[PDB]
Amino acid sequence: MLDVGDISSFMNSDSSTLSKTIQNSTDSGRLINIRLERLSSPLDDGQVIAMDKPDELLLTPASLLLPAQASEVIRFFYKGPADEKERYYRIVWFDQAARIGTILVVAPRQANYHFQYANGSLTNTGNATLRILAYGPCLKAANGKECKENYYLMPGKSRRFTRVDTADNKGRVALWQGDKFIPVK
Repeated sequence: MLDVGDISSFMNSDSSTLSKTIQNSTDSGRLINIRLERLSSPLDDGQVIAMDKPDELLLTPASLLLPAQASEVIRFFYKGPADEKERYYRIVWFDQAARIGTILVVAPRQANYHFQYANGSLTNTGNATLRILAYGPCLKAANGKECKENYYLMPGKSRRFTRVDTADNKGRVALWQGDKFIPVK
């Protein structure tokens, strides 16, 4: 396949622009087209919805010839409202030596980051998605000597960790509020 970088990218509230590097690691050059769709949500039961205006989210370049064993920067620009709402977009990449879909999250310009860790459950009690993670011993020793989990936690949703043993005092929880890393436990 083609290397697009992160499968979900985050434009945090102090930022309206973002770059992704794409690498073509094969002998062939490639004809890439790139397209954007807003989404009701980033989840599987989400659906494409309309941008309020066609300059809400723009990228360059939308077409390029990427030669063999070479990389290029694609830039993304947000010009929609600066409000308390988080927005979700799909980046659709067409590849010719494959149609791959990745996620862009525009965190609310008016961010209110909050969370609760109670009874082993993380709950997002703010208005912007959190990137949550645990690391430490495994719950089922069938899974091995070290365990980690990584998830996106949308506003209002909860998550228990199911691989890492967070009840053991060597099990750790932390999360990202935009660009700030917060040691939860």
